[PDB]
Amino acid sequence: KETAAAKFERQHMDSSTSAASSSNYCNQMMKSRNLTKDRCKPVNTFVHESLADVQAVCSQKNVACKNGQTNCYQSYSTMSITDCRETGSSKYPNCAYKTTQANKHIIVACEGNPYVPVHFDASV
Ligand SMILES: Nc1ccn([C@@H]2O[C@H](COP(=O)(O)O)[C@@H](O)[C@H]2O)c(=O)n1
Repeated sequence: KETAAAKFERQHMDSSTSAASSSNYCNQMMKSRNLTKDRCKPVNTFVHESLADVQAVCSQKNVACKNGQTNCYQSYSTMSITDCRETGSSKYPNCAYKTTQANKHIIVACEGNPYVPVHFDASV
């Protein structure tokens, strides 16, 4: 299919832009990264930092994942992120999302060799 590291990049990386501008950013990106394909994914975060800066988080602050696993890492500083949340009215296949741009720390789960991000856990 897609490796776990490639799937994480397709779903969460957006380094071409420094930040979301229109309230339309999430509807466009969720569609173009195929996250509304079989359903509307309810929550998805896009990170506007270089891939290298996000991968560096795997060697930063070790914290437990929401699942109780302990291979989660929190970035020491904040990063530009865009939170995409499905609206209460949205209905597959007419998926609608609310866009929220912010600067927060991210929490990612890392794995393999090289040890890289394979899952976006939360933003704080
Ligand atoms: N702040 C958040 C919370 C979850 N997510 C996405 O939602 C998926 C499922 O969320 P859970 O962490 O709730 O399992 C995550 O794998 C991640 O792709 C996200 O992108 N941003």
